[PDB]
Amino acid sequence: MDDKELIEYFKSQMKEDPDMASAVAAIRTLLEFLKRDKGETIQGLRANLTSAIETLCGVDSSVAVSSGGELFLRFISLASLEYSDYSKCKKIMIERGELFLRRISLSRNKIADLCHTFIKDGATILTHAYSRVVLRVLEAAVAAKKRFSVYVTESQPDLSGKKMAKALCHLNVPVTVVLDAAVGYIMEKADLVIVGAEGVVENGGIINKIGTNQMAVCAKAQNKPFYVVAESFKFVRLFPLNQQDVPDKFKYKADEEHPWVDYTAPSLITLLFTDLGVLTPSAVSDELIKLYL
Amino acid sequence: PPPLQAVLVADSFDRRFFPISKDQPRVLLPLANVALIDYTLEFLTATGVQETFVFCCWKAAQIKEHLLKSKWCRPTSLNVVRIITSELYRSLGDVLRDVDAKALVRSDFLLVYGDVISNINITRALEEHRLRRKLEKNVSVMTMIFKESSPSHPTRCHEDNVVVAVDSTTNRVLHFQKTQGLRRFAFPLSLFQGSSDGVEVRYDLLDCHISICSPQVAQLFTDNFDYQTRDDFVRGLLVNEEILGNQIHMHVTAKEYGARVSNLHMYSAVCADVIRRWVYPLTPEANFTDSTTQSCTHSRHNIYRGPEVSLGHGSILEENVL
Repeated sequence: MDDKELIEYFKSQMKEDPDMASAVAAIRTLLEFLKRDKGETIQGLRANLTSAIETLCGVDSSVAVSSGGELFLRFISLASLEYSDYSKCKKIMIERGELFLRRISLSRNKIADLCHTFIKDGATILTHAYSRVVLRVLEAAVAAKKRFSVYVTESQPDLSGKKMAKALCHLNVPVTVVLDAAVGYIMEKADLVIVGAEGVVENGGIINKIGTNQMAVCAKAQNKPFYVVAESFKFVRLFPLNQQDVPDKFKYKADEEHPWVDYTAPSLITLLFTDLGVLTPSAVSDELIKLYL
Repeated sequence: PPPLQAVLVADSFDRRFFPISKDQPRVLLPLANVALIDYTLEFLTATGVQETFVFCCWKAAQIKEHLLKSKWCRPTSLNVVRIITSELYRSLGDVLRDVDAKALVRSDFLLVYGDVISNINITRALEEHRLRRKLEKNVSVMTMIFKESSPSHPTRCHEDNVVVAVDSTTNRVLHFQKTQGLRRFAFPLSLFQGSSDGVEVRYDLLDCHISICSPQVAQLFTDNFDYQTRDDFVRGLLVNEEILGNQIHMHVTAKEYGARVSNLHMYSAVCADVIRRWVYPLTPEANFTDSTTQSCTHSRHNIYRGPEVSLGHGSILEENVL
């Protein structure tokens, strides 16, 4: 498994079903890799897993991948090992990783059943990008016979908002794709703004697609309560303080131009959504130091 | 302190809900998707009544088979209904002759017509009335219950106002009178002869029938067959005040509601009223009758919503829409 089988398997895991977060694919590929052990020594195993995470982030530096792989390493070796033989231990590790991936598969539906009690009747949801989490929570809100409309912003670099508008009018919900610049205009008629994080640092903010900071600060200007959905494999360990404090290994993702992902402080966010529950962005700090152990 | 009986008629003898009454009696009409009998029974339960001798004279089978789906039928709740179906009695005079014949009530029975909507906590007025009794040798008889309103509230279908001269110091009644057409208002000076200290006429009052009573009310009715309504009882008692006068007593409370849907118009009023929380506790989503067919979820402008509504795209519910 000299890391070309790794990346080709990751791309296979991508194109088989593009919808899912890159990170659950990362954890699945790391687990399959772990099965392709060729050696039972705890130390060279975790060193191999760290090299694997590194060669993973070398193609999909979305904060998802690193966060998830590190959480994977955190949760594999939780209980004791007593590796008197080191092979039954690897059995235990595959078992524990499988349990972890089950929790990751339950993340989405837990979000759906905890959140849609918050979209009151006759509102106008606003989002920003193809947050499959926001798509499924919106589905589990409409299919509960709630009533609302929805606006979405095209998010210029890759017009993800348009793709979500397609896959949302495919759900028969009144949807309008407004220009990404117009987040200020609409910010007054849209009651609450839901958006899906792709990284949740210790303070409580998020690290989401480029058009988020302006949206958070506008929806704090005109006092429209903010909500960000963020599953439990995107609890990063960073701590930016400004825009220049998100490392280049997270911003550009490419390898007089444009960034891709950026910060939003935990004052411009009202309530965060995890499968740990509903949290106020300080709970991010507490439950994150408790989740990473 | 003896228990608190409360007789309760279950259909108005002058039937006004024609033709609709022929299907089901008024006391089975859906006021706000609830039977008026449930409103009045919840009321008697709120006041503190142990027994509701529900008397029936029409469609009494339907009433029985519906009231056996109550919360008062089962001995869980304290207010233990005791249905009585008949056809021999034809008026409330006849109802109270029926009572004195069956010798049911000890005292203080809250004579209450079928479809009274209210939340009154009579215990204050009731305490004052029992005081009048215990102090002055059970002369006081029917301490009624009236509620202030202005004469133009939509809860006043002109066919149902009142004019009442009361001795405001002991708050007793001196002259009752309907006004369903009398553009004038007559008054015998004897009331002032009786009021040697200052009478007070009132017209803002609105009736609720919640009148307290006595064994003496039955002992009276059993003498005079000619009675046909508690109002004629009032008048008869108000003309023959020579011996053991038995002066009626008015008593009014302000913060609470009260009515009796006795036509289509006053029904429209009390319905669009109870929708607007005007009678709390007895609201429409508190589901005081805990039947799962009538759960509801409040919203802006009281637009309620029960289970499985599925409003279509564009139905602008404005207000009060159960």
